[PDB]
Amino acid sequence: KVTMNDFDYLKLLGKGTFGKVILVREKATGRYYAMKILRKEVIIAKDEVAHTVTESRVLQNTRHPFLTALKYAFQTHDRLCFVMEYANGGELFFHLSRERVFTEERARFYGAEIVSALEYLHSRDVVYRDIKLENLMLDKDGHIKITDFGLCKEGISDGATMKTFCGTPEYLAPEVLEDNDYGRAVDWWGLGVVMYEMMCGRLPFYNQDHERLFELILMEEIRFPRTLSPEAKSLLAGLLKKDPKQRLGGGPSDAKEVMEHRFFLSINWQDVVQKKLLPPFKPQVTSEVDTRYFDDEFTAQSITITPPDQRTHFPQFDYSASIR
Amino acid sequence: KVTMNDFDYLKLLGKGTFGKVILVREKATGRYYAMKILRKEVIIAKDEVAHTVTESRVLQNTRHPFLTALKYAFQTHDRLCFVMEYANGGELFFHLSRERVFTEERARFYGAEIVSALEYLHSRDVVYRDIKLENLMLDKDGHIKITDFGLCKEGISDGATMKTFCGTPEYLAPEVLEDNDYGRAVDWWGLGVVMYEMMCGRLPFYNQDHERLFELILMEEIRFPRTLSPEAKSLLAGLLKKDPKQRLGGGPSDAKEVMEHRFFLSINWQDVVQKKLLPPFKPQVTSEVDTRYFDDEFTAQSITITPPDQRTHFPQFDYSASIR
Ligand SMILES: CCn1c(-c2nonc2N)nc2c(C#CC(C)(C)O)ncc(OC[C@H]3CCCNC3)c21
Ligand SMILES: CCn1c(-c2nonc2N)nc2c(C#CC(C)(C)O)ncc(OC[C@H]3CCCNC3)c21
Repeated sequence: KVTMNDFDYLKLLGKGTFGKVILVREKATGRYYAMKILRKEVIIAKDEVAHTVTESRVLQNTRHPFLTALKYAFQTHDRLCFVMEYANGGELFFHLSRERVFTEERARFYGAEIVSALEYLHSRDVVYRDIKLENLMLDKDGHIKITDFGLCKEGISDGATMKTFCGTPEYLAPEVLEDNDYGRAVDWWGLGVVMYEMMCGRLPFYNQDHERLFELILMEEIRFPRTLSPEAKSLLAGLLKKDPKQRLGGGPSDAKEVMEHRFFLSINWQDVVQKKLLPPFKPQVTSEVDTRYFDDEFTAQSITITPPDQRTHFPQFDYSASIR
Repeated sequence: KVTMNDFDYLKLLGKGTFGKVILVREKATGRYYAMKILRKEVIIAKDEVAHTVTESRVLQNTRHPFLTALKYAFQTHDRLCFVMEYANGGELFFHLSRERVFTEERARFYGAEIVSALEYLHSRDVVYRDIKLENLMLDKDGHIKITDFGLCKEGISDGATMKTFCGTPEYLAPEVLEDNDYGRAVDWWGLGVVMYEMMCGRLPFYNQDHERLFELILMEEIRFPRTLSPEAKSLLAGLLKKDPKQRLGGGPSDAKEVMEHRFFLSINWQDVVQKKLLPPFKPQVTSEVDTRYFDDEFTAQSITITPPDQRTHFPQFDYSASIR
């Protein structure tokens, strides 16, 4: 049984209201991982139990080069811990914040890998629902690693629907901002937003006030830099079509519509999944504990245990990759 | 009732996440022993209660020249303590790390003594499950003393099976890396790995990542130095057969298959158990407190009590060798 003192706790990689993520060393092997630590108290209060159990359940059976691999899922009396692959290259958000914009070529590389992962998830009836730059990390070679599966939905095949109002506001599809249910096409909209950010250096829609933001998402016409290629303009127009039935990827062939798009004309899709495409950017990390692609805001902070206030057991948190 | 203050605490012999082992002097007699000290908090959190109770229960009834003898098992409000024979000669891991390789002759001596112990344990339906160089120590005369019985299973006769995924990764048998249950043949595989190490100066399989390691154990063909004897190659090929049914020692005659192997052609097995075989290496210790065959990393450290945070009683921890 895996416990807290099986790991050394080295650096804070990220923190939010959800909890915290820490660079750990596994004592027994000396190998480095990221550990997401969540307080059960917060999870229950927020009504996120089912979502968090689902996060473990999906990760236990997913295997794909561009999804983050789970090593352990374990828990204590007051905490839930995910031990997972450390994405040395950090978030795409980090890189785009520094570089401001990616070339169409570089965006195409990341985009092809995200499309590959979303095809795989959708084939297994999983809707990810949280595509954003913050959840798109890079491994040490510069390949995509999708992280944070805390808003996934299972059992969603072509035409099936979902009702939970969830996601990140700036990335929410217009149909989610309407009453009743929505389908898997929301993931393609999400790819639309991140592709737009990568090539245009800004969100297609933004206001600090969510009420204004959601009106923009529902109502505003997207704009493009004049210099963008016709097929990049076509790709983003198709992914960010407000009607999910008319959206690129929103038909019965799902990822195939996106894969066959003229923006990805140069891409051989079997090379993508086989990791044969060369990353344009290779993270220049020089050790296993190197956190240069993570914000100082987090890594400067000292690690500190929070004071707490019968069975408090969560299912799906006694998992090991060695055992299943 | 035996207590903590009945002993002087002299030198740290070894430490891990499990707990610590200290060289102690029994105040009343002035005799020296090793004391393994475990924290109940850690044992409970790790779900190792049954394993630790078993460790005491097995040691209370075992008697064989090459098994470490338990003097006392006792407990405090937050600790469990094993007082046992101090193996002055240290671990085989220590000696092999220094010398790099043993001659086939010296490997044969240690191998014979381990086989004798494993025969004895298996005859009493005990599977040891943790055969490794770290657990193979030497007494002051140079004879084998198996230590650390914390992964034993009782009641395992010929054909009976076990389900717990436990052991040390580098020493795990291939069948343990498959679903469902495994038999007592795991111990002969374990002997295989230690014999290989002794004669070939490396583990037959190694990778720092366990996922890679387990694939090697399941899939990789073992290699031998060209100079190894035909019967050494044969012994190792037989003990390290991936199929437990085809493995040397894996039949209904158990240790007899191994004892009758041509590598041990020179061995009289009754002389082995009667300790009439001369150790090739005699520990050159010059006093009862001499810890030259223990790593400085441990013995340089000062002895320190850890701060803690109703009945917390463990059964099988009221044992004395004078009383049963
Ligand atoms: C700290 C960033 N971060 C990371 C990693 N950081 O380095 N390698 C990582 N992997 N993993 C996560 C997960 C996760 C997960 C699973 C796979 C269990 O679903 N959820 C959330 C994360 O941040 C969220 C916020 C933290 C604050 C800054 N931006 C991102 C993760
Ligand atoms: C520190 C080494 N060590 C020793 C001895 N050291 O000198 N004489 C010993 N005996 N005994 C044990 C036991 C035990 C036991 C019973 C018989 C109660 O089952 N478990 C574990 C030990 O280390 C584990 C690790 C410690 C770190 C270095 N390598 C070995 C022992």
